[PDB]
Amino acid sequence: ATQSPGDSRRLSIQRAIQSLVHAAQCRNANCSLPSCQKMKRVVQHTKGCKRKTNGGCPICKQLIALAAYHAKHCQENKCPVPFCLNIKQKGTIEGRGNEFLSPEVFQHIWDFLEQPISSVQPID
Ligand SMILES: [Zn+2]
Ligand SMILES: [Zn+2]
Ligand SMILES: [Zn+2]
Repeated sequence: ATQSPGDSRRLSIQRAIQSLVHAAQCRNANCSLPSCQKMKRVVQHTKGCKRKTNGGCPICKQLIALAAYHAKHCQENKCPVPFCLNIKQKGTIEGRGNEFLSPEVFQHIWDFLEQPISSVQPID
């Protein structure tokens, strides 16, 4: 067509989700992963994101895309991702939430996770 659907986006997204999902459910002494320990820092961002009540930070605003992308395939009793857990309890539209897209900035979050040299200074 003029534009193709986001099917291959899965190969790009699932790579970022392997770390996110695992780190969300990483609450155990037996849990020992490399990417996990790094991901924990990103989890602290939403943990203290008071800005959500004012709008939301770039990380938070961006992560929602992935929460919903995982929710179509994560439909369980106690979903690992804390954001998708809310999607399940609100799965009443099954359209608006699911249908989400973000620009190349989506990749920038995973870059600073390892190289904190930007402070994601929000702008207009
Ligand atoms: Zn872990
Ligand atoms: Zn935030
Ligand atoms: Zn889930």
